[PDB]
Amino acid sequence: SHYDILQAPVISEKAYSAMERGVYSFWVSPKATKTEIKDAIQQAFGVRVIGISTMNVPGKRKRVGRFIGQRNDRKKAIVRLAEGQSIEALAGQ
Amino acid sequence: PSAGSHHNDKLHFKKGDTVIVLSGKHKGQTGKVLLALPRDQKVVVEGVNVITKNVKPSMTNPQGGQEQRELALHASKVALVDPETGKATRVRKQIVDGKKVRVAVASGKT
Amino acid sequence: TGKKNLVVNSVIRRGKARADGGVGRKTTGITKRVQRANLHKKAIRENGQVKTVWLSANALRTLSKGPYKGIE
Amino acid sequence: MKPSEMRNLQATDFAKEIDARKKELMELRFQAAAGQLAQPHRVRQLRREVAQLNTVKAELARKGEQ
RNA sequence: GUAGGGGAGCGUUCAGUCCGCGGAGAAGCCAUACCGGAAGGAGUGGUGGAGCCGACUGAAGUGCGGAUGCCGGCAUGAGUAACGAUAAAAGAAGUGAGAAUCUUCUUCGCCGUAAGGACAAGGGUUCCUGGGGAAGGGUCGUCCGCCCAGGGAAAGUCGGGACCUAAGGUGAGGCCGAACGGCGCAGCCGAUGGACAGCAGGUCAAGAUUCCUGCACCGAUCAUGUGGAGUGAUGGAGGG
RNA sequence: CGAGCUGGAGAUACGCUUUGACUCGGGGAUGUCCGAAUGGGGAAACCCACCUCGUAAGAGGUAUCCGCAAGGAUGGGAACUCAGGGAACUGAAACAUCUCAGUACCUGAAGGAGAAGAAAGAGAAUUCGAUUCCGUUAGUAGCGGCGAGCGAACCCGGAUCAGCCCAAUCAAGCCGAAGUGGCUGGAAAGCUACACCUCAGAAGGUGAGAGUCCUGUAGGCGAACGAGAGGUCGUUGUUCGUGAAACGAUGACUGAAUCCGCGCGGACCACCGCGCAAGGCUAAAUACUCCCAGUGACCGAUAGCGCAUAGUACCGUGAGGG
Ligand SMILES: [Mg+2]
Ligand SMILES: [Mg+2]
Ligand SMILES: [Mg+2]
Ligand SMILES: [Mg+2]
Repeated sequence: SHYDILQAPVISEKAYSAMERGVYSFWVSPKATKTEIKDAIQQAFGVRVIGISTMNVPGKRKRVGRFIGQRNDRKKAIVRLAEGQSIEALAGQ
Repeated sequence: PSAGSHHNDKLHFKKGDTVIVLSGKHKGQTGKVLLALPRDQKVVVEGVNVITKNVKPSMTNPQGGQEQRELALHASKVALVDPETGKATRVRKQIVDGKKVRVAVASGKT
Repeated sequence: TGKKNLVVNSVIRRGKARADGGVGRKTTGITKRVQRANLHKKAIRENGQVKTVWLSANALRTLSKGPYKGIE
Repeated sequence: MKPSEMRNLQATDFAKEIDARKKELMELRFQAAAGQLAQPHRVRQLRREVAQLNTVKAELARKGEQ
């Protein structure tokens, strides 16, 4: 359903300054396509998406321990809203 | 690697009990059980006191100092106490508490 | 593979010299012992509905007498 | 939470209870991302809660329609 | 006294039986001028820190200097050969525990149909930022393509798929074959070819025909108006 | 079950627990995507569809082969079983028949086993009475470039045992007896002095060596509900190599008798004797060891499995090697 899909928001210095222009970034399910991703944001936040762009992201670490490591694997969706922007209070952060 | 399996992940006592240290240093010494680890066969009694050197870096103030704290034991303390000295366990019953088996001896109080 | 009774199974080809005579020359020494196969033939016959199945010779005979489950 | 006081609810009153937790679970997921999870136990609790609703909605589906 | 034959025994592990020993110090290790005809065996001291001699009998994975023997460790060659294109370098200033080697300034020199720039393949985070300084770097590093943490990758129009077919592959039915299987029309798969709508700029530390700004274009669905009747396959032809 | 728990993880935080956590039994309900893989495609784990119900979310369906359908089948198994196919090195001190060997390998089918099985038999007693397996007969009889070498069966002794239908107790678990003082020592289960249990002195742990300190042992108890035809040519099988070579089996060609009938008894004929083919099914003893338990004059870190755990690192395009 709605409330799943968008796992976490994108932290970073670039997402916070993208916020300041009504552009929101989220880490979503890598299988959750643009239309499904559009709907999920639209409902859960009560706002219309005028544009959506997204892209899949790889992993790969280890600090020590001969455990060669392994990936993590994401998808990052970035949306723009019509003139009356903002999302909750989780935008001013 | 093995460990605390030799017994049966079964302690011969509870974390409430008063127990006497049978064997080692701290002989006969009595104390309230504060931590019982059945699998590891560990007991924390107000008896074995040690000074633990506190390796403290930037971890909320430097103050790298020494600490007074209790160091856990095995089966080197006997299964509860009543006639003042160390004991075993035998005569099971149930008072107003039917859903409980008690532990007795060459007497009958725990 | 004859529809009625499967076939093609076969064995070796011995070929001796000092070959045939008065019961005993010296004897009959072998010079061969290989490994060979043997087969049959085919035609078009049916039962129930339409079929064109492979038919043996001693199957074409067994049919040009009394029909067994499948006709002509 | 767990006994008979859970099965009284109707049809959409079961899908409702799930949705309210999934939403809370997501608010906590976002809270985790912005270093604000003081109560991590709340996370498993709701996951145990949603599981219970989903388990029961299957018990009652067979304790009627057989 | 070589091949060889015969005899008597020493030693190791395991077992059974007996006798014992040991944290007031077992085995193992180390030193030793003592003993026995040899294999060998004791005493003492030192080290170790928990097991173990002696005797009788039984059994063996039972004794090593060799096999260009196997595994491992360590020597010699020797502070030797080298340090991977003869395209240079110099100084000043900075940083730092430490500087020929890191940063900055000014020169110098080398490439310039390349030793510049843009892809594809392939690689897989090597990209940017902050930090590190064991190993890797043929030297040194305060630096790095190395080590740690965080971030970065944005498409209706670009390339591929939701379109097309080539070689080839596969292939209901169909043709063969001891089995496994081999073929094979249509169809289907298969780009390296066909087809098809977006141009100019701006700018993160790190993306840009992808984001932002300016103005376009394409298909679909629907609302409005004009039109006032046709639309025109799985098939034909032209065209590609 | 009776107080702990919050997986190895040893790490902080949050917490959960006698309104019985945790762990142990035993059943359910979830169970993405790939894989027989099964909608179609595909360079596994991805791409693209249609149908039906449905409030969108979401749920179900869409492979081929048997059969009215019910219902079955595809794929996977270490070894063991049967079947289709079937080597060479090697031995013969050369080599070709012969041997290695119907072994190795491939392929098919299947199961906890399979195979085989109910006399047209064995063999010479007018004895036996389906099969398999073990002993033995016996390196006998026999085969054999009569060379290398290969090698039965009946009798008898055992394991197990039957023949039947067609066609005209075991795991979860609970209960469980009896030692204290001095000494040596960092520490006592060793030493010492007195004692005790024993249907229990098997063993593990506990600062060193444990009957009586813990877990246990002998003994007993223990479940919701969970397990228990003849012929000819070609060839071959078994001791069977064309031999005096019967009998089985069968690719080609032929193709009988019906109970004063038919098959066999090692060319063949007579006589005597043993059997009823051309239809099916069938426990048990036997083989194996992925897994489990118990044990060992088995190993104890160059040993023992390749691994005190890794099929990893590493090598290779790959099979594969490690
Ligand atoms: Mg040597
Ligand atoms: Mg073709
Ligand atoms: Mg060692
Ligand atoms: Mg392994």
